[PDB]
Amino acid sequence: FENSLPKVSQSVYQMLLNEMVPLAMGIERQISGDIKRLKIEEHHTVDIIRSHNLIHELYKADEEEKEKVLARLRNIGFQIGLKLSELLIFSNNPNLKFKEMDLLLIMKFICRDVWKQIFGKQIDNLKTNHRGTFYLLDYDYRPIQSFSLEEDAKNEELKMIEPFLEIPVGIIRGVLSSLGYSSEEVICLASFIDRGVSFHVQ
Amino acid sequence: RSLKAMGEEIWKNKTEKINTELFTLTYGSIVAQLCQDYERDFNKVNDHLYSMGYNIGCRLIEDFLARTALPRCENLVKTSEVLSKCAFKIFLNITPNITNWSHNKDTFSLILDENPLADFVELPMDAMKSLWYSNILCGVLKGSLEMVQLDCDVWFVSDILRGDSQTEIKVKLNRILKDEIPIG
Amino acid sequence: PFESSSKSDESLGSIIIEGTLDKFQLHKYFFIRRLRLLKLEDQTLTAFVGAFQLIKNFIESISIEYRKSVRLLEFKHYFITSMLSYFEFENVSNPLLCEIKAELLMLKRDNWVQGVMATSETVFQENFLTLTKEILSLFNKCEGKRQRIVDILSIEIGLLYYQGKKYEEAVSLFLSCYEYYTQTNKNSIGLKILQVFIDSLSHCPKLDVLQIDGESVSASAVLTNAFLNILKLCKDNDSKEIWWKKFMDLQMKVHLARANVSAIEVNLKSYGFPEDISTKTMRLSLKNMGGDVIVFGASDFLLKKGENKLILECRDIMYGEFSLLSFEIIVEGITFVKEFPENQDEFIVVPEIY
Amino acid sequence: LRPCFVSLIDESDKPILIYVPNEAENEMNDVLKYNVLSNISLDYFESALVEWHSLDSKPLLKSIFQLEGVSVFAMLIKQTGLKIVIGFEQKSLSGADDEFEAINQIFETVRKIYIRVKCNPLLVSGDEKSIIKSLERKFDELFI
Repeated sequence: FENSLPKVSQSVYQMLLNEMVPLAMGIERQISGDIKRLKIEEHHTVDIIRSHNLIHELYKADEEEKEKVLARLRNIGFQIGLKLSELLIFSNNPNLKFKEMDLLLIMKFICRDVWKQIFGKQIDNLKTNHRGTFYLLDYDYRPIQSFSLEEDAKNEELKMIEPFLEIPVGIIRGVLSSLGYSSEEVICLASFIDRGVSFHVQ
Repeated sequence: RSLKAMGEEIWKNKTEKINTELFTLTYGSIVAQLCQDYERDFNKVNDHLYSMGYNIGCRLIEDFLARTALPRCENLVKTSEVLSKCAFKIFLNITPNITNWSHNKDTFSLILDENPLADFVELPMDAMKSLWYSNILCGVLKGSLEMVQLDCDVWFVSDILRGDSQTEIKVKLNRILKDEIPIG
Repeated sequence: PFESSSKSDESLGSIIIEGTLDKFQLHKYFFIRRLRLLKLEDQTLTAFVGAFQLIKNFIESISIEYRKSVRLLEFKHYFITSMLSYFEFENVSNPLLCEIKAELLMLKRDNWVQGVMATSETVFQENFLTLTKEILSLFNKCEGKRQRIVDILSIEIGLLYYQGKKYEEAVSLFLSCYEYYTQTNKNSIGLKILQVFIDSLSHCPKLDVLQIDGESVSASAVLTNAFLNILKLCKDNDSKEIWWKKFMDLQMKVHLARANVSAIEVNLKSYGFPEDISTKTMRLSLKNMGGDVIVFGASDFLLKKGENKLILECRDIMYGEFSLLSFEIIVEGITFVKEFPENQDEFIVVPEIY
Repeated sequence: LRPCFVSLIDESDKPILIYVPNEAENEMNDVLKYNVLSNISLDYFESALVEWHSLDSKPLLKSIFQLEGVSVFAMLIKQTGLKIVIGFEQKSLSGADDEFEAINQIFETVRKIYIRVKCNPLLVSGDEKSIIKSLERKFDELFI
């Protein structure tokens, strides 16, 4: 039961997870279709922006370009979600067969194993409306503990945190479409009760 | 006490997780993004990977120095010691080897044994001759060393995925940065 | 009692198998243990079929036991151990699962008989195999499911029809079934079914086509042969496609509409020429050796259509053919509003609208 | 112990790959007599003669039928809806029980190379030819 098979650090993955978002902003704002910096390579030059200025460029982003960004985040979460679910297949969980007729039985899979694998802990609560709408909860979403809010400007800080939520949107969308189809699935906020984010699915 | 002993020692108080099934396919998924968004360009992807690598190396050097408190390096003996004997030990659970320095010891190479960034990838035929895969590592080894007051330049020579020769990275001191003291 | 008999029978069979010697007489002890298991499972709806599986694995294991060519005659004894077991499974009028069990038993008996007969009545062998395959096909068709084995059984029966000279071809007449095994998924089965249909059309010598629809045509062979040329392996069998295109040219019967997936044409930049602008030179690739057609690449304006750039003579016989495609009568005084609505149809007495 | 054909079937009627060992010489090899068993194997998943019970978490192995001197084995892996079929003849079979675990080793070591091939990041999403080509070079690495 206790498998001690090879491993790396959590911190470098968590910070790579965090810099997937300005990677997406950099790949959209620089599509190369015809203040910044400059670097020296051998007979070669690159020109970069830094991350927090690019999140501030998301604060000054166009509205249609903002949703053009957010498709890419759920696309990359979708890819890593379906491939990570495909590796979970090796685990041989006995809950499910295919097409998820009993939808909460694989909600008892994702909270038990997938969120344990990505974020080191279970999803602490799940509430069930029986029309397919299921109410996620976790008190502390793991890759936003390191995001420091500024001094008394939390209305900007909400708007600069919640575009980091499209990656687990991609995770749960990818593990659903590894098991057959696409249905609607959104985010929430759910201000926590004792000293983070909620999710809806069909 | 030794830099082998510290780098192995941090693995008793470091939070860990699986190196397959996460963290390989993160890099694979973002390089799939860069391949599909540039319509399979093979050299601009190296530039954007090196840019994101520079940013993550400049952000990672502080966690490396706060994890083990070490003095500022000055030559390519202490950097070639500290890299291969604790840095890839505590960030990737691996250890490379050092060879092919010059007569003035102003370079070395960075032969890597088990790269956990590319485990069973086997890149296709067109990308095999005009693409470097692990450019996030060359970005890290630029951006980390550029903040301990050394200008540097770190480049791949060959890797296992396209070539019979091993995975190695070449590197030049390219001078020592001068710390700016006065007011003006 | 039943579970204790099963567990004790398995343990006693292993304990009797712990003794090494007298393996030839141990067949009788295994048959006695099988009879003891069969007496316990005398009244079971589905588990008796599982007891048939307890037969069948033992019928595997006895097939693992005897290893000789003359033991094929002992497999004939296993045919008796099928047939008496068929007598142990004939105690039903009609049922869902018993029909499939009888189908599996008849398939095992037919496979054993075909293994025995092929070791060395030759005309009557086809009639007896067709009778047994017709019985097994009726038994498999008498079910709520299992259309996949029934289609392969009907294909085997039609191949047995083709195993003698027959003008009446059920598989070739079932071009719906040929497209069911050819349109997608199936290929190697389709590449033999289309070869059988083309050989039956070669030995047809008739012009009375299929009466299941309005498809009365002597170019139905060419319609199937387009799919046979698309599903061909390589240019090693290109003579079959060339001969079928030659037969379609000789027997022309000109109305057709092909998807033209066997040909690949790519365009280039628009230009001009002397007294009529010869825009849109295009390079084309093909599998057939000889092809001449008036290929015109249409183009749609905002409310018009040029439909220009046709060449009457085409001796090109290579990939990237680089057709000039001279385009007289430029519409809208050579405006730039015309987008692409390219038919690119290359009519060579039959239209291929890609 | 070596097989005579392998087969991978997804959740539809499609085959991902029908690979036989030794395509390079003819040697009286009929791909036709292999595809008919693969076509009826997807039929005999739904048959009530065999059943894959789901109480054990580990996916299990069965012995569906035996035709033309060839025995086939079909291990439905439950969750992703992939159907796999490997075939062996009687001359390769020894009839023992120790070989059954080695057969399950062959089944899991082709499932491992399937999940390693389809989790290549650089392949474009969709049923390419490159998944088939990568699968056959890995199989020819496994089977000379």
